Amino acid sequence: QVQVIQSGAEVKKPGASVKVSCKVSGYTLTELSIHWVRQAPGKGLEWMGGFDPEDAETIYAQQFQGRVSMTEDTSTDTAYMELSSLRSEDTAVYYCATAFAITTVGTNYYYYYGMDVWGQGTTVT
Amino acid sequence: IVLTQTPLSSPVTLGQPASISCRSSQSLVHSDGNTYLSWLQQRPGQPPRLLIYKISNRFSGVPDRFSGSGAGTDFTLKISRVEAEDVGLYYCTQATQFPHTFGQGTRLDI
Amino acid sequence: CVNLTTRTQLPPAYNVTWFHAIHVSGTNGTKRFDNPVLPFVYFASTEKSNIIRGWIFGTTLDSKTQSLLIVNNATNVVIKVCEFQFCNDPFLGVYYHKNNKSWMESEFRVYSSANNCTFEYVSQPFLMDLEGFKNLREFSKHTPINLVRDLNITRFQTLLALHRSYLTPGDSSSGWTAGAAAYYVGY
Ligand SMILES: *[C@@H]1O[C@H](CO)[C@@H](O[C@@H]2O[C@H](CO)[C@@H](O[C@@H]3O[C@H](CO)[C@@H](O)[C@H](O)[C@@H]3O)[C@H](O)[C@H]2NC(C)=O)[C@H](O)[C@H]1NC(C)=O
Ligand SMILES: *[C@@H]1O[C@H](CO)[C@@H](O)[C@H](O)[C@H]1NC(C)=O
Ligand SMILES: *[C@@H]1O[C@H](CO)[C@@H](O)[C@H](O)[C@H]1NC(C)=O
Repeated sequence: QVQVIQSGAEVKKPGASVKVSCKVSGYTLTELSIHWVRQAPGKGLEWMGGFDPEDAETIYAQQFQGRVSMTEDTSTDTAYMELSSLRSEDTAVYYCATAFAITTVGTNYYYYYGMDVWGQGTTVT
Repeated sequence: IVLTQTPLSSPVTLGQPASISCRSSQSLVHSDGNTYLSWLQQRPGQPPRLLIYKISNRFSGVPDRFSGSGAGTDFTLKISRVEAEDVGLYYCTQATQFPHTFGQGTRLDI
Repeated sequence: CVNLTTRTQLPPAYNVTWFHAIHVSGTNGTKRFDNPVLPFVYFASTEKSNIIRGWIFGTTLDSKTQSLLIVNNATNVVIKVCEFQFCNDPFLGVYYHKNNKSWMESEFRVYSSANNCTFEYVSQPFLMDLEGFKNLREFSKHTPINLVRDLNITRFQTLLALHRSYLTPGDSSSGWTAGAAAYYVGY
């Protein structure tokens, strides 16, 4: 049971980033792939980026080319994201979605991909 | 990689079956054959929740009414019966390529 | 601290001293966890897949005193004596580390924090080399053998390692446990 926990809402003027936390409980961040998704009326559900276990690094979307950053406070099991490329039209609900980095079959763990547990999400500008 | 969509109106009569689907613009062959595609449902006032973890892999809390079965990139989320409170937005996902995506989102609509 | 326990387990150990820590039932392959606090004897086991890593012993296995923690892994064995006030059902956790891309062990499934202590000693592993036909190790005599099931400190428990499974992120199970183990114990 991952239990993804999100921060509250926050509104800032264009160019200011909002740093959004993602706390997990039952699995440590160490065990989980963290992915971020944006959602809005007129835009739909959009992947921003996330951890890819084969390379074991965060991969960002083809859009949000930069001025987006994802980090992990592994010591507190809390992940973070911020976007400085804010034009206010980017006000959206942001979600932290997680999945196990691996799966297990006996001792062969391959790699696992998915976005199985979502936090409530937060509305931020 | 792009996920296509069937009409998003997905009309609903409760107690009757329903289905939605998508296809891929790119090959879904994963190195291990894993075919990492999945399905989510979003009710109002909440995040989407994943219903089907893989193609045929359903997760607990999700009734047997739901199945993601398909082939040739053409995956259909089948609902054997749409029952009360099964109504919200439905998405197919794509995690077989480095970029990941989502379909537009169909809406079950009574 | 995870409350991983079974119910209605028979006591076959004395006469013969055999005991199974994880009994396995044919029904659903159910794993029944029983890692009791025993009076302080020696034990012996075939140590399949190095599930048994260590053991803990002392007067109370609680605070306001000290207990001895002995744990083996692939590169060394570490022994400490501290006011551990450890978990009633302690285990060495084994989890996948995504950044180092490997499996790692954790003692924080055994105890939380230790209070003030001074004793620590490190040596080469003594439990892990299984030379690969059950090959029983008796407490520290390791001999070849086939499957014939033959030949202050006041109390203790053994420590098993648990290889966490990764099935689903949702709440179907904890996935914490894997495998089964036994050790025969007595005077
Ligand atoms: C078996 O258990 C031992 C005990 O935890 C593991 O070895 C320990 O590994 C850590 C991290 O590499 C060592 O900490 C580092 O020590 C150096 C100085 O030697 C210091 O500069 C670093 O900043 C850091 O503090 C720790 O000393 C080491 N302990 C011992 C007794 O060697 C070992 O890796 C485990 N083996 C397996 C296969 O899991
Ligand atoms: C879990 O174990 C602790 C001691 O380690 C005990 O105090 C607690 O009551 C136990 N909880 C359950 C549900 O068994
Ligand atoms: C494992 O962690 C240690 C920490 O010092 C690091 O030096 C080593 O390069 C890491 N191994 C891998 C595969 O990342």
